[PDB]
Amino acid sequence: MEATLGSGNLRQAVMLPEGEDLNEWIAVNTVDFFNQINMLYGTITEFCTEASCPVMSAGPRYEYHWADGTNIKKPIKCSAPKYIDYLMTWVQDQLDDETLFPSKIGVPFPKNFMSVAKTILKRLFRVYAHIYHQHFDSVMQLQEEAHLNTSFKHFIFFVQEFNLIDRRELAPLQELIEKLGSKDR
Ligand SMILES: [Zn+2]
Repeated sequence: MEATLGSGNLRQAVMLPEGEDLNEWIAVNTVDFFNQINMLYGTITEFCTEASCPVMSAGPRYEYHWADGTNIKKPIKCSAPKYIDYLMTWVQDQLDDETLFPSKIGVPFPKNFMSVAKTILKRLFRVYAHIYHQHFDSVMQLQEEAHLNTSFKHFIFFVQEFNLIDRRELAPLQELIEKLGSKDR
């Protein structure tokens, strides 16, 4: 596919820089994908409504109901816009949590960091899946497909590099994922 005009080599971009800490690298990248997705979803919010998306899905057979096991335990079957708002607000709350993503160098990453990072990442994946399945038309109208595709490719190379999401969670975009990159024959 076509990459954005300003993108670089994504396979190299996701590798852990020599001398850098793994937890910190995942933290920096996770913050970045949250921003990339926030940016992309923002461009199509007027096309993702209560009426266009009465439920959160990535194709009919993959429906998502929101729950975070703390504030909301009983899964909520809401519209995509509300589901994504719940989701992104939840991810942002984790990112702003000083005990999870330490703002001070004298504070180590918590023991459950990786687990929290993986949970964030698997959830962010769902926004890409909904966008591709329900709004690729609006993406094409804005002529921003390169941005969505490059961001998604970057995201997938990153999670594959560190095995951060299990294959099964990626089901709705597995075909696309298998097409990413290329066999050198
Ligand atoms: Zn939608």
